Amino acid sequence: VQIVYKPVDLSKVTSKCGSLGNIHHKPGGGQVEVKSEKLDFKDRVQSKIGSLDNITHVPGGGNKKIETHKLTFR
Amino acid sequence: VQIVYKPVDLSKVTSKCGSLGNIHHKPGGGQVEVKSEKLDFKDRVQSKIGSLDNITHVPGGGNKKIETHKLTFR
Amino acid sequence: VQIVYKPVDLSKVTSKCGSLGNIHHKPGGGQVEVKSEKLDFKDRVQSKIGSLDNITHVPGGGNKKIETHKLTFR
Amino acid sequence: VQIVYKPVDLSKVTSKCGSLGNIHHKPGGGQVEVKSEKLDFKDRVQSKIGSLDNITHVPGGGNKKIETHKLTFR
Amino acid sequence: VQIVYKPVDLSKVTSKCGSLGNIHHKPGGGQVEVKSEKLDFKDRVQSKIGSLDNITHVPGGGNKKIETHKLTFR
Amino acid sequence: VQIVYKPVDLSKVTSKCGSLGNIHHKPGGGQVEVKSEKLDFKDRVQSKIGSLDNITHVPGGGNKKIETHKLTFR
Repeated sequence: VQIVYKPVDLSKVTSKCGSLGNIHHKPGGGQVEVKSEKLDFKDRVQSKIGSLDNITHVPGGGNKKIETHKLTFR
Repeated sequence: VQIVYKPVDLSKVTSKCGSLGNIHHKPGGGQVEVKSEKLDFKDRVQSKIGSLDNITHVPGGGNKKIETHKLTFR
Repeated sequence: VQIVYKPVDLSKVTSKCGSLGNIHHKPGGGQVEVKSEKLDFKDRVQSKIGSLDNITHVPGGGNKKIETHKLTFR
Repeated sequence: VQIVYKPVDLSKVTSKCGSLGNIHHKPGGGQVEVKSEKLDFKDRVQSKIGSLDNITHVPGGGNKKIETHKLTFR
Repeated sequence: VQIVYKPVDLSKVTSKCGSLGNIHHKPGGGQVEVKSEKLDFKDRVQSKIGSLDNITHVPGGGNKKIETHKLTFR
Repeated sequence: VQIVYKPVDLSKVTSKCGSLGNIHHKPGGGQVEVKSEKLDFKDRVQSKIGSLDNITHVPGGGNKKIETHKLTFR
């Protein structure tokens, strides 16, 4: 056997922007209620129960570049 | 067997920005209620129960670059 | 067997920004209530119960670069 | 001239009630905005401008009895 | 001239009640904004501007009895 | 001239109540903003500007009895 692997990138991921400027995030309130009895959870679990949650995310550049490799072999 | 692996990057991830400027994040309140009896959790668990949570995330550049490799072999 | 591994990066992750400027994060209050009886937790567990929590995260550059390798072998 | 006035009451205003019991008043939030320039007001004025207001009025007896007289004369 | 005035009351205003009991007043939040320039007010004025206000009024008897007289004469 | 005035009351205003009991007044928060330039006020003025205000009024008997007279004469 012979194996070779060479994922070249000259990749570019880019933004020009003049001004992010006037951004008003202004949420009025709210009401949440959850009931239960028993809660089991097991192995890989991401839960939220009964959340009231506001965000304001203003990156001046948000150029995510996700990349993955797997040369699995038996 | 012979194996070779050479993921080259000349990758670039970039932002120009002039001003982040006026950003007003101004949340009014709220109300949360959770009930339960029993809560089991096991192995890998991320939980939130009964949260009220505000964020304001203003990076002047947010150019995440996630990268992963796995040359698993048997 | 022969194995070789050479993930080269000349990678770059970058931001120019002129001013982060006027940022007002101004949350009004709130109300949370959680009830339970029994809480078991085991192995790897991240929990929050009954949180009310505000953040303001203004990095002048936030260019995370996450990278991972695993040449597992048997 | 002769004038006489004798509004007799043996009036009765009444309530029996066994229990006022389970009353849940649970309003989620809201958002109000008012604009103006000039506001004049004069003589007898009752105003509200830009209100967000909740009530819960549970009298165990609410037997108002309004009564008025006026023997005006010239 | 002769004038006479004799508003008799044997009036009664009444309530029996066994229990006022479980009363939950639980308002989630909210958001108000008012703008103006000039505000004049004159003579008898009751104003509210930009209120966010909750009440819970549980009298165990609320038997108001309003009464008024005016024998005005010239 | 002769004038006479004799508003008799044997009036009664009353409440029996067994128990005022479980009363939970539990307001989550909120947000108010008022702007102006000039504020004139004159003669009899009751104002509130920019209030956020909660009450819980639990009288065990609230039997107001308002009464007024005016034998004005010229």
